[PDB]
Amino acid sequence: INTNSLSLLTQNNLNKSQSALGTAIERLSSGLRINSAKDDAAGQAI
Amino acid sequence: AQVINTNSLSLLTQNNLNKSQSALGTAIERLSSGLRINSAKDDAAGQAI
Repeated sequence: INTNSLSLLTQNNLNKSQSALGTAIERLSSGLRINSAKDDAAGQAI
Repeated sequence: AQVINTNSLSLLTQNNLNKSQSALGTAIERLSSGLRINSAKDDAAGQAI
């Protein structure tokens, strides 16, 4: 065995978690639910 | 509801306070001047007659 495929799996999960973490921090900082275009276009326009 | 960007209740109260101030000022001016009419606003026919 050259590599721990389960370690690679864990890395994927790590990024998965971090993305939502960063999103929550974004919203906390801005005091808003929407900070970018790809949050909700209809909400932004309205 | 846990948001800070704008505190709705505050503005609501501000509107009510502005209403109160307008009414209070009108009433105090009426009392002080002793009339009912201090401007064209009060009564058109009243002023004319």
